[PDB]
Amino acid sequence: YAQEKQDFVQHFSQIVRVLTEDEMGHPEIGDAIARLKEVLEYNAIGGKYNRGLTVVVAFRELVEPRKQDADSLQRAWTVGWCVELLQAFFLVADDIMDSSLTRRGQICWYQKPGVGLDAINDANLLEACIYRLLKLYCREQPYYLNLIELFLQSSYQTEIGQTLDLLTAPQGNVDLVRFTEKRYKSIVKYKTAFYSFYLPIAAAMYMAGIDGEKEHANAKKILLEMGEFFQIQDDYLDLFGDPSVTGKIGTDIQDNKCSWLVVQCLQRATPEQYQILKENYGQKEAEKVARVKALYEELDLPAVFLQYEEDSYSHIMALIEQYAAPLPPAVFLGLARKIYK
Amino acid sequence: YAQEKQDFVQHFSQIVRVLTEDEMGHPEIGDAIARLKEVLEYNAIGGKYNRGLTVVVAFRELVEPRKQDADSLQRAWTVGWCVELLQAFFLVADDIMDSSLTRRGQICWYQKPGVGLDAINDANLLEACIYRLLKLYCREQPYYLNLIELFLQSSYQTEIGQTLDLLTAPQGNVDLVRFTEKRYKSIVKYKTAFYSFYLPIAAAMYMAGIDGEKEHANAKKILLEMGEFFQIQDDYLDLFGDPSVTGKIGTDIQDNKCSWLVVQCLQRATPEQYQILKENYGQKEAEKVARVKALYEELDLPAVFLQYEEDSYSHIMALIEQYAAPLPPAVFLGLARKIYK
Ligand SMILES: O=C(O)Cn1c(C(=O)O)cc2ccc3ccccc3c21
Ligand SMILES: O=C(O)Cn1c(C(=O)O)cc2ccc3ccccc3c21
Repeated sequence: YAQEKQDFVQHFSQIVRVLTEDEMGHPEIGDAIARLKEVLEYNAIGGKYNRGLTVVVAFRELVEPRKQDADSLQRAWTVGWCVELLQAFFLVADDIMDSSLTRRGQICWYQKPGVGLDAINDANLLEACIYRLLKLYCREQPYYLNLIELFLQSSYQTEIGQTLDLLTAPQGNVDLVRFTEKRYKSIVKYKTAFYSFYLPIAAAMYMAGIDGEKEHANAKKILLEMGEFFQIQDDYLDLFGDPSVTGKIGTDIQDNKCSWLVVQCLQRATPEQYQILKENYGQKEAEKVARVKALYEELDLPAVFLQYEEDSYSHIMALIEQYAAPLPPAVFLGLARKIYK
Repeated sequence: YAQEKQDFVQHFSQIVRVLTEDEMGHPEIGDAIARLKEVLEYNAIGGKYNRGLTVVVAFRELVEPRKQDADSLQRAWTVGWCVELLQAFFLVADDIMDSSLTRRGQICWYQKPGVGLDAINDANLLEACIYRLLKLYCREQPYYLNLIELFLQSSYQTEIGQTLDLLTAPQGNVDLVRFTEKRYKSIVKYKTAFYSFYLPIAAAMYMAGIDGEKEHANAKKILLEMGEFFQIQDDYLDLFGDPSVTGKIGTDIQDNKCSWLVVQCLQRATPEQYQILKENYGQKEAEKVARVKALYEELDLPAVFLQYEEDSYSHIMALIEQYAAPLPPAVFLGLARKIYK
């Protein structure tokens, strides 16, 4: 897998070439295109590329190898990068909205000297680049319109999710009462699971000619569920994670996030435990956050997670058995294996 | 005309109804949809509606009246409102980027208590609403894909323009040297003229079945030129405008805008006039701005505008004669009449 991830990053350079070149018939806009190039190179590079890579892996497993000519695979590479650009667009914008300082250990684009709120237009350009690529590489393909609509629906759903999330954790408002499990699962589904798990596989499906509404509804049932586990596990690792094997240290408590952990804690917790979480959930002081962390362990949450994970794992297998056909189960199982590890 | 503008605003209420109702099968997202409703009603209402209205006017003049059934006209109403939503999206975002205080005399959405930078996601939702409407009302139409692509290209071109503009007038940097006429016309074309004049007419064209590349290239030649005059005249009225008949007072000098006025001034101006504009172009003090205003009149700019306008007017007529056919010239002349007045 981590060999294919090399050929994927490899293609970025062509993606950039093809995008930063309508200045050919239009030298007028050269300065703008140069900024676009810089936006792409700062923001589309430096993550794990797993979503876009999933398009390519899925594509191979879905389409005949004798159908996999140089051009087909080229479009697979481009659509996966389209997923990554959709992500880069969300992240640049999300970083501004919640005033983050760093992303991928690195300085947030909007925080760089001389960028600031201009990053809002930068973010929008990242979104537009998706549709320029699709038209450049897929205009003639029969699934063309399908992919445009899929990308657009994924944008809209993520944005609804971001809204839900922003209503839910108004930065400057610690109201633990709106952190229900039902609102949690609703936020994970729209803001994270649709574009992170359904979109990549759906894209490869359409590219492989599988446009059937039932097949997508079935692939969606599996992927949304995998997405829900993914975020739940991420909320768990944020805190109890091993900061060495993860990649950074977590701050969900220090940000009043509607984390899975805190939904669980509140779902339990005597009314004294209620009002001591309602006391430390937000501040930057390591004494106050480690207090809640403690209250979590005291409620055995890490245990109820480890139970949840095993239950979640058997549920997803039951889902693959039931709803994978006639797609090769490998397409879902390859994913499950990498998320649940 | 100002009777049709009534039936257009009238339709907004249905637009909102149809948009704020996927919560039907999805009560989970109710709070998000309510925020969307509030975003639409604050931001899509309160301007002059001329761009969207142009779609409808153009549609009637392009398609047979016996082809104009209740459903056709319904889609015309929706696509025009789609233009308005594309605009509301740009404006909400542009207001944040240059820290404006008011828009349409009213408080900028992002400046309202409790909104702030969340308006970035709000802006994106406005954009997404375009494509939800197009799919809801035009999915089955043969020009469906054409309109998606037209809206997407209009987004991308406006965004390139906004980039060009932001590179050009770095708020915090008064370098009068990058205010060339060529950079000016390049900024007006991408950021303003494509979506303001080409998009509305192009949309009606596609809806009326006129998808021919040459016809659009010809309609584009006229409309881009009309757009250039529109912005140039707007830059002129910003300052020398009569604040009573305009609608508000101008600030282009107080903002270091790459205005037509200042491009002209610099294109003239002895090197003492160079360095006194290079002295007052930006500050808020009414003494320093009225200084430049004076320097403008001293260079007779208002005269060279009045010459420019007449020349521009005959040029556009020559363009309509040449490039309108086989479209009814009324479609372009109705526009010209309202802009040049
Ligand atoms: O990259 C991540 O954010 C998490 N992740 C990891 C990881 O390195 O932890 C592996 C892996 C594999 C496939 C994925 C598909 C969609 C979304 C995330 C994925 C993913
Ligand atoms: O609304 C405006 O910003 C300027 N304007 C006016 C005005 O009331 O000044 C009339 C009018 C008519 C058609 C238009 C088409 C596209 C863009 C702007 C238009 C427009």
